[PDB]
Amino acid sequence: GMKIAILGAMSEEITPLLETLKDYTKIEHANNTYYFAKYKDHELVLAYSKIGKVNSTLSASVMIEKFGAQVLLFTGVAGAFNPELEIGDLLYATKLAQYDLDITAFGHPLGFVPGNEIFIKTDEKLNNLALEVAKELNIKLRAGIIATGDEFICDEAKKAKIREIFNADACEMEGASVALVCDALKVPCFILRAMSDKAGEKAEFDFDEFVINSAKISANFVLKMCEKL
Amino acid sequence: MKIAILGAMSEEITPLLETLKDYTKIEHANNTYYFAKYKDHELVLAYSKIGKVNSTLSASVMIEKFGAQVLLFTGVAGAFNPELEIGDLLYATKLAQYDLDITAFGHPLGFVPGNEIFIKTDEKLNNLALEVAKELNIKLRAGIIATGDEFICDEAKKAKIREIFNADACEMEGASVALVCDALKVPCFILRAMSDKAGEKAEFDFDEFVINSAKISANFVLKMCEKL
Ligand SMILES: CSC[C@H]1CN(Cc2c[nH]c3c(N)ncnc23)C[C@@H]1O
Ligand SMILES: CSC[C@H]1CN(Cc2c[nH]c3c(N)ncnc23)C[C@@H]1O
Repeated sequence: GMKIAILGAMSEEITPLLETLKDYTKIEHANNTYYFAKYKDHELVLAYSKIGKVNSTLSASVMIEKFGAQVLLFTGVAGAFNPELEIGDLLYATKLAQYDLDITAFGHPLGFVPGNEIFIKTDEKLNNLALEVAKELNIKLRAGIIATGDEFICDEAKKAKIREIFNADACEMEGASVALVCDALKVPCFILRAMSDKAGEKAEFDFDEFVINSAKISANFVLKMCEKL
Repeated sequence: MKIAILGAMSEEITPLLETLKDYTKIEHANNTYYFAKYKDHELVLAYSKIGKVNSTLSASVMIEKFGAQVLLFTGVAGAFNPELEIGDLLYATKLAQYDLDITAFGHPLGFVPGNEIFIKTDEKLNNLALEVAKELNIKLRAGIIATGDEFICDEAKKAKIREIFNADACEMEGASVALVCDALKVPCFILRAMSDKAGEKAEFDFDEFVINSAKISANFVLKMCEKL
């Protein structure tokens, strides 16, 4: 069977999986811990990267280049931009951009550097698998664009600008970087986020209130996807 | 030992490929990685493409896939310290990500849990650079570099980042590369030659001086390879 990596950013996003698995082997590498487990006869490597683009890029690269993961599922929470999203709602990214990658001084569009794309796509077959799981389990699942950058967004004006430029439905600090790594290394990637907040005024309070539960929702979903891989 | 030499742009690495003359290349991770022998060292070289994610990926690939045991970063930067002139060399003692921001939760700018604000480079490589600078009569300054995913060309932003971090220069790849190297237990050296002063019209100075400043930095890191 295919070797699966499951990646989140924070302990809250991955600990629910570790608790469900119960039995696993911990390996210290890249100033972090990587967890190795067998789930319903699937070989898994799991980790939380620590927050942000650099940490999540490094973890995705380690999971693939060092440990040989063949498919990568990202699980965690996000800030909702689309007004139809509520706290706890699941969104998978069809494509992702880095909103804070800015060499626009040279005439490039926001989010662009030479040699790369503005938007990185996720894997079609994995996205269709997620739609099958959502139907099976009667779980509401939305498709959308995720905007990634190294700021916790809690500002209606910033939210509005990023939504306008990229038609983004949510924001977070790891998806586009993870997707870029997977695309570069020819590994199918799936990015799932459960909303923890609405990325506006007082979003830090909502994040703290809802991160634990929203993280569990996304974590459970990706574990169910593993069963179809 | 196996040595990685990494830049962000073609201009930062092509001067080394011209000097080395003979090299092989492998296509991997949506990039090209170059391989050559130099003074009893296998070198692996690349330009990452611009910014934090691209440079993180290349550093990780060079170490995890191609087995680099030391990494030298070479390229250009925007000067913040008023004593720096275009063309001057600066090596980083430590670096921060000025645009890594979870300050809503009370943390300082540049901090996320599990990491520190500043990431250090390797003391022994830095001391080797001082020896090379002494030997070659090259002026070399030590300082703090602030890294982020924006080209800085605004006097107010320059001043803010300089004040918060006491940064001597800015760029878009150093802190990320240094973090990867530190995490993977690989000694890292970050060298930059100034291409601009990161204020008004910095985009025009950058275009004018990138080629020459890139050559200055490149030459220096190759001289370091002789003493390793
Ligand atoms: C403690 S920093 C937030 C952590 C959880 N992440 C996802 C996220 C939820 N709400 C967000 C928002 N308003 N702005 C940016 N990111 C997010 C990213 C980071 O790992
Ligand atoms: C075409 S984008 C600029 C490329 C060269 N870089 C170093 C650099 C020089 N001057 C800088 C400045 N004012 N602001 C940020 N970065 C730099 C980073 C990027 O690879």
